[PDB]
Formats: sequence, structure tokens, C-alpha cells
Amino acid sequence: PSQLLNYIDGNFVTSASSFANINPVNGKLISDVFEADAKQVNEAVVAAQNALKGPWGKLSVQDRAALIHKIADGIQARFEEFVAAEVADTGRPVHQARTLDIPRAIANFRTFADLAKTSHTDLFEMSTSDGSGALNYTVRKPLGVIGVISPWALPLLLFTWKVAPALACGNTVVAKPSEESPSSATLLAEVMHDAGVPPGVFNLIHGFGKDSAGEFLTQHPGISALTFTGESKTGSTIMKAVADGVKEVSFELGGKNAAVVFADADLDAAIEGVLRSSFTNSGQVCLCSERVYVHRSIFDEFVSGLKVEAERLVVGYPDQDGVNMGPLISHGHRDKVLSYYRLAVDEGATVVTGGGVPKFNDERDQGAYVQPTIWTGLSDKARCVTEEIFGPVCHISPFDDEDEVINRVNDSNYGLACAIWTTNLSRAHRVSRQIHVGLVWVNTWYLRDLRTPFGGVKLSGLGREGGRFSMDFYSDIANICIKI
Amino acid sequence: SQLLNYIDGNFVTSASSFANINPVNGKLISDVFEADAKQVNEAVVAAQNALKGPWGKLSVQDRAALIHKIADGIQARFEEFVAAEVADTGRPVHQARTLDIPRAIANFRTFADLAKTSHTDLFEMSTSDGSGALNYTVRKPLGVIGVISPWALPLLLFTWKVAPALACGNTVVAKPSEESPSSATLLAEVMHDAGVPPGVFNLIHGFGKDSAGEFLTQHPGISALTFTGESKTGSTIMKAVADGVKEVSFELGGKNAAVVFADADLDAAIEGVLRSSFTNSGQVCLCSERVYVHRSIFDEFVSGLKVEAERLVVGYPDQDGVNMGPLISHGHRDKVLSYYRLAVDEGATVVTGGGVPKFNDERDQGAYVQPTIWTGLSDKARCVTEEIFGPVCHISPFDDEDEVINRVNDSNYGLACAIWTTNLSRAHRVSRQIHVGLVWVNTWYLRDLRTPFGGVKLSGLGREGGRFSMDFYSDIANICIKI
Amino acid sequence: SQLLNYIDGNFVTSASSFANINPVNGKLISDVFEADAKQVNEAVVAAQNALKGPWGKLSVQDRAALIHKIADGIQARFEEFVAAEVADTGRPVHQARTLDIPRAIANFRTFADLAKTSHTDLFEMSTSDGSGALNYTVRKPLGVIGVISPWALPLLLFTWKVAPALACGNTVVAKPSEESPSSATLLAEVMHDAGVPPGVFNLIHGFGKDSAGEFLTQHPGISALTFTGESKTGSTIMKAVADGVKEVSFELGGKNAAVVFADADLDAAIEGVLRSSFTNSGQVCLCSERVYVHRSIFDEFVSGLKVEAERLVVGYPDQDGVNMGPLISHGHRDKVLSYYRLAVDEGATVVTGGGVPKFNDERDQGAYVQPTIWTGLSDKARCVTEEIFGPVCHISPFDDEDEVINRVNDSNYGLACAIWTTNLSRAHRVSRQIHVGLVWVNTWYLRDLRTPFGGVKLSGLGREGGRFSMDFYSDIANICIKI
Amino acid sequence: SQLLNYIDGNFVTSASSFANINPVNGKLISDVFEADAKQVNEAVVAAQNALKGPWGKLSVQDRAALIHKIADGIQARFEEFVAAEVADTGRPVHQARTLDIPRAIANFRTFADLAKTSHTDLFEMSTSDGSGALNYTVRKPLGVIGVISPWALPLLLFTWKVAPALACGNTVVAKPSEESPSSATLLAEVMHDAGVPPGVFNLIHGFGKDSAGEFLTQHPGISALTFTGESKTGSTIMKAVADGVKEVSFELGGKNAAVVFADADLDAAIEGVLRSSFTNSGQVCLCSERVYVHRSIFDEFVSGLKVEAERLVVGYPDQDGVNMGPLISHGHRDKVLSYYRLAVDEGATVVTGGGVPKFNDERDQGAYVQPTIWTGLSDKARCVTEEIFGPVCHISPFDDEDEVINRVNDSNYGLACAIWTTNLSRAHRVSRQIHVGLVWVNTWYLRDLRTPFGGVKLSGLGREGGRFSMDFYSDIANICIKI
Ligand SMILES: NC(=O)c1ccc[n+]([C@@H]2O[C@H](COP(=O)([O-])OP(=O)(O)OC[C@H]3O[C@@H](n4cnc5c(N)ncnc54)[C@H](O)[C@@H]3O)[C@@H](O)[C@H]2O)c1
Ligand SMILES: NC(=O)c1ccc[n+]([C@@H]2O[C@H](COP(=O)([O-])OP(=O)(O)OC[C@H]3O[C@@H](n4cnc5c(N)ncnc54)[C@H](O)[C@@H]3O)[C@@H](O)[C@H]2O)c1
Ligand SMILES: O=C/C=C/C=C(\O)C(=O)O
Ligand SMILES: O=C/C=C/C=C(\O)C(=O)O
Ligand code: NA
Ligand code: NA
Ligand code: NA
Ligand code: NA
Repeated sequence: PSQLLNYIDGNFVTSASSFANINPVNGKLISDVFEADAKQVNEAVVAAQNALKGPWGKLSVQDRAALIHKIADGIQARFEEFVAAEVADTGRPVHQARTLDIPRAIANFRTFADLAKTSHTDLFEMSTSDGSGALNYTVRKPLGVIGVISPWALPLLLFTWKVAPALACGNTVVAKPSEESPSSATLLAEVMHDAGVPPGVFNLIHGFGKDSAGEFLTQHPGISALTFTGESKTGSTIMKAVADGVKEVSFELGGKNAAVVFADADLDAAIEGVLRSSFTNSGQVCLCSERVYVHRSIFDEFVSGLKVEAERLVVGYPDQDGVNMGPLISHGHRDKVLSYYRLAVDEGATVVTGGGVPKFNDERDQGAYVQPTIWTGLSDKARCVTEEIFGPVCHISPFDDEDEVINRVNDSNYGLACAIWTTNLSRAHRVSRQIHVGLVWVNTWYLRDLRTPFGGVKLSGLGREGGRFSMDFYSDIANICIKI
Repeated sequence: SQLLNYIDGNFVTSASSFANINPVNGKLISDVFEADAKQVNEAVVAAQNALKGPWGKLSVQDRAALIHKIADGIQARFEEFVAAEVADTGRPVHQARTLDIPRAIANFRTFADLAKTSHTDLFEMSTSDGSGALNYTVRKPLGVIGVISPWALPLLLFTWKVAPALACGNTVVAKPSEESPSSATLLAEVMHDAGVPPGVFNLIHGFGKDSAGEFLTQHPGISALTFTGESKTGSTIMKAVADGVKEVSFELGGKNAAVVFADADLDAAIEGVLRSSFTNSGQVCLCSERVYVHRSIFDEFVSGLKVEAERLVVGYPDQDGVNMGPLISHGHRDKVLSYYRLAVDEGATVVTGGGVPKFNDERDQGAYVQPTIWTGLSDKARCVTEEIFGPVCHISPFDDEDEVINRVNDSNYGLACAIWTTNLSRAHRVSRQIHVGLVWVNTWYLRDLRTPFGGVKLSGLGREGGRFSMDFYSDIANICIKI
Repeated sequence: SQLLNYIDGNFVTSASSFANINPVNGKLISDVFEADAKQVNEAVVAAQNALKGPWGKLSVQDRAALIHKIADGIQARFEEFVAAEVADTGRPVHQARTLDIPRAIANFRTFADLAKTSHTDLFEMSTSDGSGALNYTVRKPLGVIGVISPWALPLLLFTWKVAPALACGNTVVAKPSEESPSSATLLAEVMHDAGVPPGVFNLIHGFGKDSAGEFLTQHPGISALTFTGESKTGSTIMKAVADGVKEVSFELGGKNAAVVFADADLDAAIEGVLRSSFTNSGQVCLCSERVYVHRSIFDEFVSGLKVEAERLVVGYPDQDGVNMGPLISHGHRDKVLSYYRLAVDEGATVVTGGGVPKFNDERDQGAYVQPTIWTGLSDKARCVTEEIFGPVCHISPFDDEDEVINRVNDSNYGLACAIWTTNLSRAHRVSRQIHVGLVWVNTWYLRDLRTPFGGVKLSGLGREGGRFSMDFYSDIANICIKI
Repeated sequence: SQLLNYIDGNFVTSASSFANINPVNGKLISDVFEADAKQVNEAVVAAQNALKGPWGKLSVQDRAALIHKIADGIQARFEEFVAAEVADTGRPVHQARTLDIPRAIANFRTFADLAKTSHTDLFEMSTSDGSGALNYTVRKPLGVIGVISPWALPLLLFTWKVAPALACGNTVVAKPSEESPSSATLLAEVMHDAGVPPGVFNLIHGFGKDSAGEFLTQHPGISALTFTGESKTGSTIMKAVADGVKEVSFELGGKNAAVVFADADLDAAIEGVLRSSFTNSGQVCLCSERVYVHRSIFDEFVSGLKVEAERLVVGYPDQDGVNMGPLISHGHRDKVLSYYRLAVDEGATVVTGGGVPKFNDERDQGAYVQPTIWTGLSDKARCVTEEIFGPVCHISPFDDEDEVINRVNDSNYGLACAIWTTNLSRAHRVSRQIHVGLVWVNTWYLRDLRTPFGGVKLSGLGREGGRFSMDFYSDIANICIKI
């Protein structure tokens, strides 16, 4: 069918070997993707290094920002093509792609272009022993070549979340999208080319991780930084890989996030909110709630309500009427998720709903669908309650006391996000500050202001991105001290 | 003299002890107790528990007041700290009195003040339902901070990490260099006497591999590791903490250049390069071991620096008009001399020094070397590309501005650079093109503690100082309220 | 018993003096020397000259250190300051010990700390020739700051202006209220003893119109006039400095509302509104003279507040259990009692108070009034729209959230508002809709000195506090270097 | 043509009208309708109401998008705006195409962008009960912004105020100079076509006293008055708004100095001072009317500048290589020529110029004057101390750096200064000592829109630009939540 090429030094190029891109809706082949080899990865990095010395390196911040807005214009001009690409790779509902995924990719470019135009640095005056003084001023310069490695959860959103600030800060880029979701990134390369982005500034390499393009990229001494979103264990691997070169790193690594529903929550809103936080993108978001804590006084009503709403969810085709959930990303990921579904039963869970695979009795049975699933009855120490599944699942447990639930939320090796439901003013601020995570939402979930710091604690990450945090990470911060 | 660990509010010995040796005369100063894995665990657990005790309940203002009390404690025992630092390292008493100890005090006071005045951000946004949302950020303590520090500027560097760590409400497990354990031990006494709650500040003594340093980096209970020292050690530590994805902050030395343009105040530049090459006997990460001087003033510059270099007094720390003490250790002298010989083998001209002075007293059992200047090596020579960390510099002529910028940047390191020029445009044009974290113009190692400090390439990861320290030593959390 | 001016490093008398009267008993406390136009000129010229003296050459660190010594000086004479504030105003000794004097000290320390830690901005831009330019900003002293303060919280308000003025390196000519001259005079002594150079801080006593206050505002040698007091006086001062285009900053009182929603913690709201209505006998610009209570809890709220108001002990500043002292002066009492009468004529129900207590002792020669609560007036009544500045509130029921927001905002003033609610969305939704400079939720007059402070409409111009004071009391200069 | 008011979404005429006259040739360009007091009231009331309409409901993002569409609209009619600016003022077409119109576009885009990216502050504090509090600040629209602008840079200065006003969500009543009403009227058309809701932007035409300008300043319905123009007028306006305590922001011109040090690039400095003295025929608030040149290069500088001034082409706005058009009006020429005479009477040597060119065509009916250079005047001469606002400069020698700093600062004005020097230290040392809001080194009027812009002394009150505009055109509110 279609073919997805690498984009290296201003040219789309094939490779000696290719791999299949499979549609998870029906198991069908979508495209062949050309896997970049070590030589092609080197060529990309070298091209990126050289482009720093070319026209790109000479652009004013204003001209750079203008070109980045042109990249965003180019995505907007091919909006439905990008929607189609993202949907084909992942099975996500078309409505989700049209409202979350593709708009956020456009917004990523525009916001960081704007931040680049408006951001400034610092001036520090000091006295000296001779009485004449000195001036210290800081500047932001490009860090150099940014290696970007992104996952399949929100392919274009996460890819552009890294590529946008990288380019806004005047860096050049070598970027490796997930082998599961290569299409929109390839379309993005086309937009870059058509927008007139100079050769070598943006390079797209396809492939896998170990023994493939991903590993080749992290090991290349020519990069200045590696920014990554994906599995915690992969973060550790990458951190070791770049250590000999002391490369700058930025990791967002998923979690085992909790939602907490206090007795004073708006109960219908909380049920809807937890439905969203547990089952959005079929549970395949690092920010999803796989643990839910509900006050004992409302526990039964909450569980019954969520069961009903989960069973109301339409699981099916991306453009099907009223669809809420598509499949998992791949048969391989479904294997992991189903193994946890089995483990929960073995650990003594009550399966409130789901727990298996829907039977469609059509081509979708060859796809990688699972049921939205709710568990109760597990202890806080069960594997299914402590390890990240990354499926459309949550376990629900009662609690009695505010300090109790705070400690239970924090009793985790992860620390990415938490969502709290309460109508009480003091409770909202008092509890949120005590949760050991990078991101707290109160009475909502995954509401994003791109200027805010975003990241996690513990195994969930290293560093922050977003707003000034990205402007700092993707820049060399240099202090220049002038003796007067 | 005995130096004990300080764990959970108590001074404790260990099963193993090692020698602390004065580098001036090779004499024994103290027995130092080496923390084992069990004690390192005891320290981290104590620090974890201290976050949940009285320390964790202090307001930012009360926390800052207590930190100013630590600073008062150092000031009150000022000469004791001076003598501890001098005994360990052989540094001139005058340097200890003007740089090392006052900076330690200033580190605590500055970060205490930054903590009092610092604030975070508020972002407003609109939502679909027309009600809006607000996102605000807060800085919280990161948790337990692991601190591993080197011997170059013992108390200064130790407190450069410990002060912001405490100011941000963290607890600390700190391991000073086995070569300079004394002032950190006296700090533990000041902390105790100021009434810092047990577990908040813990001091562990020992080495790196198979010792307290390694055990600290491997401990799952810490939240960050901040480190200053050798680049290869940074790499090792970065691998060590990777499985726990710990926050890291590294300053890793370098091979720094000074550049003297033809329009420099020549006398000021000679004096400045003498300072940047030979301060603390050249044992500062920021020292200029490479110097580039415009061809038109090269001979005059080299001659002038030779004269000044040979006027330097190498002797006892309290000796009249002393300029230089010994190197930190005989082991370090072995490294440095090995480089002295390598320079000759590489075809260098030895403008001055190149050996060790002869004292005919106890100092001959110490670890002294001479201030040394080389010329005549190529840019690819090992002696011009590898960090020596001794009182040495190589001087090379250059002709063009773009040329020297490229030669300065042609390095796997990238910590600092000092530029000498009287020209306005040149200062700003050139400074911005040097690939380092820190540039000084017409000075060297002039420090405003609010500024970002750190390196690029093999010279580091991250920035500390001012708000960069307030961010690194804090959990930054975003709280989003849907209205 | 005699209060002198402090001009160019010397305490000086004047040709005329006026009486300082104790409002507890109407007795004479001291005679105060009134600065004439000639002495006001002498003060401004000395302040101009001090800018060129040792004060001008101090580093920001040395300046901050000295300001901390001023604070130390107040702390060393803490009880004398308490006695001074209490004598002039009749405020309870407990209030003076807990609010007034500690805030004056905190004012100096906080702005000293901000001076030490604050920095400015660097902007890079590209140019036609490809070489670029740098713009950087600096904060410099504005010059001579004229400070005019009121009698409400005499030392607190005086130092609220003097502390940032001095922290930013200005020199100062300051005129405290004729009603409360004592603590400002003691402050002059602290400055003197602290070694603040002559001319840096000058104290001038007197009245407003046709006296020291007027003369100061009309002097061409000042660089700014900061003022807290009556709104119409703000307008007068704004016209007075206009020909010189002087920088101005005004906080001008108001007619503040407290709002108690049906979901409020009722007991907390009652105690809260007791504080916000009767603190300092209702003589604070931030006091709530209008109160809106949801009709479901209206009767219960008014009953509870009546009981608590009637439990207030009104009396001597050192009286066991005293809660309220007198009004500042007989003349101010005349105004307040005029409003007490007007309220009755306007149809008010007097829930409690409404007159003067009968003590049958020397307090009857003082300026006491009763804490007072009204109900039953229209939103357009004079007693509900005009600032009384006494220990009084009118309470009105309301039904709807949008209704009460509009009623709060229906005012020519806009200083502060206190809102009582336990609902998360309501707190943030309502607070952002109130047209004032300052909103408190579930509290009142809780002050973080870093925050912007000021009013809208007739309640002010500009903001002070934190960075806003650092900006106002500074020349902000932009320096652009073409490279 | 005919230029109408734009009020509540409609173009409207008036009872009275006045002439718009081309200063190149004295010909009538348009009739302009003068808004009366009734119409000013209608505009302010329309602005107040528009705050409660769809404008007030827009998200910051949607508001910024709309402002970007305003900018798009000006760009889409770029040459129409150019022709309008040129017709009114006689400015060179090249200047209008490179400075005036592009800056108007950039004004809207920059403040739209700043609105999108700017945020506010979060401060945490501890309280007695140990539960804590949080203070967060928000930026809200101030309300109705009155804008009064002058004829020096008509659309640039008009949009410099209107853009941040709209970006901060205010509504606007704006009064452009009677001398240059065209581009503002075109801007009203752009707003209308972009779909800016009725009442959000209102344009009123007329004069000052007893006309639209005065009526606007006296209207109690405005929330602020921002103004650029003559110092005396700023003073008058400051008095006019005083009774309402309206927020004010003033930039008020000056008597700016250029300084040329002996180490300057002399050719660059000659070119630089040519630009700073004669750009827009010297009709910019920032122009250098005083020049100080080191004695050692004084003669060479003056001869060089004389030659370059005499090569300036004075003539038609679209003439081949024109450098200078006429002055704004015959009335302004009367003022400027009166100063030309006065300089001679004060004993000046007329190095070049001093009269009016003879064209022998329609330009003789215009308002042209010659670029003029004087020498030989005292620092106290009227022509050296009073703003002329024509294409003139006086040049005086100096000997010492501290001397020249004092001479530059010896002025009742303090807007800007340009300094020429190749020395690094001198650039930073001297710039910091000049008592003005704006310093340029080795350039002049190089603008980064994010930087603070304003003057000291009689040259202004407040700063605008970047965050300073975001603060001025907003209500800053502090919301304190007790937890
Ligand atoms: N950046 C600097 O300021 C700095 C300071 C001193 C030395 N150095 C460089 O390194 C050389 C010094 O030798 P060194 O052994 O003292 O440097 P080092 O970097 O190995 O030692 C620094 C600190 O880290 C500890 N450490 C060493 N190995 C460790 C490990 N595997 N895990 C945890 N901690 C470990 C040490 O005990 C010591 O406290 C010098 O020649 C110089 O080039 C740099
Ligand atoms: N905002 C506040 O904190 C505050 C404080 C005190 C009083 N007030 C209000 O004002 C009334 C008090 O009367 P007041 O006379 O004491 O207030 P005032 O505003 O007239 O006096 C305040 C200060 O300004 C000075 N002053 C007065 N007129 C002046 C003038 N024309 N030029 C220069 N300085 C002048 C005074 O001497 C005093 O130091 C109260 O009833 C109350 O409503 C407000
Ligand atoms: O040996 C390296 C020196 C580091 C200096 C600092 O960290 C400092 O001065 O803050
Ligand atoms: O005539 C006065 C100059 C005004 C310039 C500006 O306000 C600007 O360039 O922003
Ligand atoms: Na796929
Ligand atoms: Na030692
Ligand atoms: Na009195
Ligand atoms: Na005209």
C-alpha cells in the first residue's frame, strides 16, 4: 500500500530493509516503513550538526518563529490528512484525532514559536573590590542537535511536543517516532520540506529501539541532548546510554496514577471524570488513572455508576456513530494487557465489568481490541494495583480518611499525575499540595495549559518541560560576566 | 584527631578508618571513619524520616532563619574552619580567609534569602464550558539529596550543594572527598549546635567505588544526586542512579581557555592569567590550562607572565607572602608530574617550572610542584586537551578572531573561558560564541551566586545557582483547578 | 514630651509647635515642632546631597546590611516603640506588640532581602547588519522620595513606604500624621544610632494644607510622592506634583464589603467579620463597613455578631482583656458620631452600639465610641456608601451570587473585599469578579509583603509590595548596546 | 477626503469640522469632524457597555487572534496606510514604509503575543494555625482606556497605546492629533472590517482644550489616560484626571544629548548623530538636540557633520533619495524658526542651515526648514535647554568623562541619550550614570518592543513596553485564599 520514507538532509530516502505498519482495528497492512540503519542515523546527525552552521543558524529569533508558524499552517492546511494518518496507525476515534491529537500538534508549534518571540533572560549587577562593579547577563543559545524519541500513545502530539520547542530554541533535530505509529511524523516531514525548512534542520529516522534506529541515535556522540517519553525502564536504559557523553536528558515515563473521589465531590461529574481519566485513548495515556480511591460513604454508588457508564461506552470503528473507544495499539500490547487481566483474577479481584476481549463477529476480531475493565477487592500491594498496565482499566478501592488516602496515593514507585474530585475549597488546595506527583488536576483531568511545567517524580520522570522549562531545557544557558 | 560520621543526630565511628594526610609535610592529621553500606542506609533512612518530623513542619521563614543560624555558627568558629581547611589541603591561609570560608557562609545566607523571597507562577486559561481554569505551580522539597563533593575547594563546594538543598526544605546525606574531610566534619558540629533536627543533615565519610560514595549513589532512598568532580566519575554516577531515574546535577571540570586579544590591557591580562592559571595551585575546575594570545603581543605576554610566575612564593600556608601551597596529595602530584614529563615528550618548551621545588625541610615530604608554563605544542597535544588540574598553562599564538573562537571551542570540555579585550563590540560578539557555560571578560572567577553556573559537553549537566538551584533542589508541581 | 524634626543628621526644633493628645484621656503627651517651608526645603536639599555622599556609594549588599541594622535597632528598643504607638493612638498594647511593631521590623527586613535578591532583564535582538544588539535593564535609585503617612497604623504605614524607599537606594523626606508623630521620631533615633548617613532619612512634622505636608508635595526637588490616606487628599497631592510630573503611588481607603455565602463556615465568618469591622476600632482602610449575608443565615449571623460585638471590652490599652481602644482624636470622633446620627435619620435599625460608652472616669475625656452594627438601609444610603473609618458595619441580606457581586462592585471605591465560602468553584469564580485590588477568602488582612497591594477607582493609583515596590521606588533604565 | 468619528460601531459626523492640511504644499487634504462633549460621552459610555458584551466574554486566545486579524488588516492595506501617513505629515515614503507602518503592525502582533504568553504570580505563606494560605495575582482589564496621541509618529504612537490596551481586554476611546488624523481613521475601518465588536474601539477627532481631548480627560467613565506629547500638556492632563484618581502613563519628550567620546568610531558617530538629529526632520521626542564631543576630535567631528548635513536631500516624500520632508505644519515652523532666530540672538555660530530652503515650486507653500547645526552656546542658553522639535543640534566640546555625565544630566528633562564609544568599560560605566529612561550605545532609536520605555523628570511618568504595558493596561488583583 503506502510507503513511509526517512527524511535526511532535506531528502526523502528509502532504506535497505522495511517493516510493516499494521492497522490495529483489523490487523491489516497499512504501509511499509523504511528502517534507518546506523549509517543513515549517522548521516542524519552529521546533517543536523552542519545545518547549525547554515542558513538556519543565521535566522533571527523572529524569522525562526515565523517559519515555525508556517510549519503549523502547513499541518492545518492538510488537517484531514493528518487525522487520517493518526487514525490509521492507532485506531483512535476520528473525533479524538480531530479534537485532541492534531489540534495539539498545531498548538505545540504555535505556542513555542510565540514563547521564543517573547521570552527573555536575566541581568545581575554586582559590586567588586575595586569599586567599579561588574555585569552578569545570561543568554539562551541552541543546545545543538536534539535527539527525539517518542512513543505511540499520542503520536503526533508527543512528537511535536518535543520537536516544537527544539526548533523554537534554534536547535536542529533527529527524531525517531514509534515503529507502531510512523505515519503522521512522515507527513510532518513533508510539511517541513514544503515550508522551506533548510536541509538538515529536521531529520526523521524510522525504526525500533535496541539494535535499531533508536539505540543508534542515543549512542551517537554527535547529539547534545536526548528527550524521551515512554516506558520507565527504557528511560533508565537511555540514561545509561548517553552517560559517557554526559548528554542533557529529559524524561517523561508514565505512571500508576490515582484518582481520588471525596465524599463532597459532585458525584455525577466525578463518575464522568473517572470514566474519561481511565478509558480515554483506550487507557493508553501515561496520565490515565489506573487506581481510584473513593470515600466509603459513596463507594457503592460510585462503582455502580461507573459500571453503567463504562458499559455504555461504544467500542468500535474510529468513524463509527457514537464511538468512544478504539483498539489497543497492537496485538503485542494486547498480549501484555490481557496478561494483567488474567493476573487480576489470580490476585483475587472482583471483575466489576470487562475483563476480556469484545466479540465483534467481523474483521475487528482480527484487530487488537479489549474491554474497558473495572476491578475491586485488591490490596494496595497487588501487582495489578502497582504496575503500569497502560490499558483501559482501573481498580477502585474505598477510603475513610483524608490523610489515609494521601498516603495511599503516594505509596507508589511512580509519581506522574493525580486527579482529585471535591467541591471543598480548602480540601482542593490542602490535598493537592500533598500529592507527590508532577501534575494534579482538581475536578477535571488532562486539561492542558502548554505554559505550565509538565513532568513527573520518582520513576515517572526527570526534568520538566512546558513553557519556560522547555525554553531552558532546549537551550544552552550561558552566563557572561563583564568586569567594568 | 578523629573524624566521625554524623548520622541521625549522632557522631558515630565505623569498623574501618583511613588516614587524613597533610600535603604540606606528609604528616598524619586525622583518622577518618569510613561509613559502610549499613551506615549509608542508616543515613538515608534517617533523612527520609526527618522529612516527616519537625524539619518538615517549619515555615519557609523559620527554615531560612535556622539556615542563617548555621551561617552564624560557621562565622563564630571562623578560624577553626580556616585551620581545618588549610590542614587538609595546604591552601594559603589568606586564601582560606578570603575565599573558602567566607563563601561557605555566603552560600548559606544567599540561599536562605533566595528561599524567603522566591515565588512561583499562576496561569489562567479558558475552557469549553466558559468557566475557565487556573494552573498554579509550587516548589516543594525534592526529598533526600545525595551530595558528593571534591577536594578542590572543600567547604565552598560542599556548602554550595548543602545550602540550597536545605533552603529548599530537603534533607541531606553528604559525602565529602576522602582527601578533605575536616571542614565538613566541623560543619556537622555547627549543624548539631544550631539545633538542626536529627536526620536533616547526615555526613558520611569514605571513598568512591566499593565505599560510601558508591553506596550513596546506589541507594533507592535518595531523590537526587548532585556532584562536582571528574567527568568520568559523573558518567559513572549517572549510570548508577539511572535505574531509579534520580534527578542529577553535575559540574565536571574542563580544559578552559583564556584569550588575550591585541587590544587587551596587557598588564591586567598578565595578572589575570597568572590568577586564572595558578590560583589554589591550579586546582580549580575553572582554571585556564590553555591560553591564546594574539601574535602581536605573544612574546611580551609570555615574558611578562614568566616573570610574575617566578615571583610566586611556594611554601607554608602561613609563610610570609606565600602564593602557592602544595597539591592536594602525593597521588595527585604523581598525575601532575606525569603530565610535566609528557609535555616534554610532546616537544614543549618549558618557559618556567616543570619540576618540584627543593625546600630542605619537612616540605620535601609534602606534595609540592612548581608553577609551570609551556609553549610550542599543537592544539591536538594531550597536554593541551586533557585536564591536568595542576598549576600549569600552555600558551599559543593566534591571528584571527574567528580562528581563536574555533580553537577555544575545539574541545570535548566546555566549562569556562576568560577573554581579555578593551573593545566593546568584540567583548559581546566573542563572548556569545564561546561554547561554555561561563564566560568572564577582563576578569576571572568573579562570582554572583544568583547566576546560572555549569558547563556544556563533558563539563556538565544542568545549572545551579540562584533560581536554577531553587528549581533543581525542588519538586516543581503544577496544580490545575477547574472552576 | 518634645518631638523634634530630624534633618541632615540632626534633631532640630521649629518656630511653631502643636499638641500631641492622648485619645484615651484627652491629656497632652508632647509638643511637636512643626516644620516650615524653609525646613522642608532644607530636608529635601539634604536628601538630594546625600545621594552624592557615602550612601550613594554603598553596594546593594552593604545597603541591605544597614537596613537590617535599622530593623535590629527597632527590635532592641521594641517596648519603647510599643509605648510610643500606644500613647499616640490608644491602640491595645497587645495589638501594638503583635501587629504594629513587628510589621515595622518585617517591612525593613523584607525589602532589604528583596533588594539583595532582585535582578533585571536581558533582551537580545537581531539587526539589519547581522551583528545584533543587547538591551538590558537596571534599577537605580529614583532620587528623593517624599513620604506622607496617616494615623491609622502609624509605624506600620510609615515604614511600609520608608523601607522600600531606602532599600532601593533613595533618600527620604517623610511626614507622619500630626496625630501620630511619636514612633516616627523614635525611628529617626534608630536611624541615627545605626549610622545612616546624614540626609538619607529626614523626618519633618506638621499638618497637611498650609504646612509640612503641602510644602513637601510642592517641592521641585523630590522625585516621587507616595501617600496613604483620604481619597480627596490623594487628588489634591496629584494636582500638586503635576507641574513636576512626579511619580506617584496612592492608597486611598474605601468602602469595603464582606460577603458571607450560605455555604460559609458560619462561626468562622462571624469571628472574621468581627475582626474585619472592629480591628483598630474600625480605623483601617481595609475594614468592612458593608456586609452582605445570604438570607438563609442572615438572622443567625446578625445575632451571633451582635453577641460577639457586645463581648468586646472597650477601654485602656493595658486593661485586662481589652479588645478596642478609642478613636484617634476628638475630631475624628465628631465625624464618626455624625455618621451614627445620619444612620438613624436614614432609617437604620441599630442592632448594637450607636453612641459613646459611659466609663465614669478619665476615658470620658477621651475619644471612645461603641462598636456599632446597623441593618435596614438601602444600598444607596450615605452610611452605606461613604467611608466612615469607625468601628461600624451595615449588614444586608442577599439571595443570588450575581446580585451580590454587582452590589459589592456598585461603589466609587475599590480597595478590598473579604468573601466567606467553603465552595471551591465559588471562591475562585467570585473572587475574580470583584472590582478591588485585594480579595481575601475565609480570612481578612492576611499579608504577604511580596504581593501587589493597592486599589482601583477612588481607592488608589499604582501597586506597592514585592516587585511593585522595587519598580516604583526605582528608576528603570533600558541600556541598548549595538554590537 | 472626509474623516469621521467612529463611535459604537458606526462612523459619524459632527456639528463642527476642521481642515487637514498637507505640509509639503499647504493644500487641503480632508475635512475632519470634531467630536463634541456629547459625542465623547457617547464613546465612553459605548466603551463601558462593550466591556459587558461579546468582547468581555472572549478568551485571551480568541482576543489575541482578533488582534492579529487587525494587524493582518493593516498589512492588507499597507500602501493605503503609507499614503495616509505621508499625506498628513510629509514624512519620506521610505520612512513610512520601513518604520511607521511596519511598527504599527508589529505593535499589534507583539502585544497580542505577550497577552498569549504572559502569566502572573503565586506566593505561598504560613499562618498561625499551620494550614497556610496562598496568594495569587491575576491581570484583568483596567476598563476604558483613554488614549491621546501626537503627530510625531502618528500611527506608530497611536497603536503603541491602542494595541496593549486591547491586548489586555480593555475598551478604548482614542483621540489622535488634529494634525495627523488619517491613519487612525483608516485603522477604525480595519477594526470594523475585522469584526471588532461595537464600542470596543472608539475614535474621536478634535483638539485639546475645549475640545475632544480635554472632554476625554474630564470624563469620569474612563479608567486611565495614556498620553504622549508635550510636557506641559502631561501636567495639565495629570491635573484633569486627579479628581477621579485615574491611572496615568506619560511620555513627554525632552532635550536629549548625544555624546561622542574620543575613542568613538568617528565616521559611525557622524552618521549616527546625523540620524539622531535629523530623522523625521528632527520631529521625534528621542532626537538629539544637544551634542557633546571630546575636545580632541571636536573640530573634525563638526566639519564632518556639516558636510553630511549639507548632503541631506530635503524635498518631496517620494523624491529620489529624499532624507527630510517638511515640518508638520506652518504653525510648528513658526516655533522652530523662532528658535533659529533666538539661537543667533544668544550668540550661536550657525555651522549650517538656520533658514528655509528655496525650491521655486509648490514646496514653497509648504512648511520646510533646513537642517541646522549650532556651536558656541552656553549650557544654560535657551536653545540648549528648551525642546525645539525641529532638525537642529548644538555641539559643544568636553574634556572629562565625569564632566560630560554631569552636563548631560543637567537638565529638567531625561528621556534618552546616545553615546558613541568603542571602549567596553566606558559603554557600561557611562550608560548607567545617565539620568534618562533610554540609553543607546553606538546606535539610536533601535527598538525592542519588550523593553521598558519612558523617561524621568519632566520627560515622563511610568514605563510602557513589554511587561510594563501588560501591568499598566491591567487591573492587578491579589487573591488570598486561607486554606
Ligand atoms: N570539577 C572539579 O572541581 C574537580 C575537583 C577535583 C578533581 N577533579 C578532577 O578529577 C581528578 C581527581 O581525582 P578524584 O578521584 O578525587 O576525583 P573524583 O571525581 O573521582 O572524586 C570526587 C568525589 O567523588 C567521589 N567518588 C569517586 N568515585 C566515585 C564513585 N564511583 N561513586 C561515587 N562517588 C565517587 C570521591 O570519593 C569524591 O568524594 C583530578 O585530577 C581532576 O582532573 C575535578
Ligand atoms: N487610607 C487610609 O489608610 C486612611 C488613613 C487615615 C484616614 N483615612 C481617611 O481620611 C480621614 C482622615 O482625615 P485625615 O486628615 O487624617 O486624612 P488625610 O488624608 O487628609 O491625611 C493624611 C496625611 O496626609 C497629610 N495631608 C493632609 N492634607 C494634605 C495636603 N493637602 N497636602 C499634603 N499632605 C496632606 C496629613 O497631614 C497626613 O499626614 C478619615 O476619616 C478616613 O476616612 C484613610
Ligand atoms: O573546582 C570547581 C569549582 C567550582 C566553583 C563553584 O561551584 C562556585 O564558585 O560556586
Ligand atoms: O515622539 C516620541 C517617540 C515615541 C516612540 C515610541 O513610543 C516607540 O518607539 O515605541
Ligand atoms: Na500501527
Ligand atoms: Na588530606
Ligand atoms: Na495623638
Ligand atoms: Na496635516
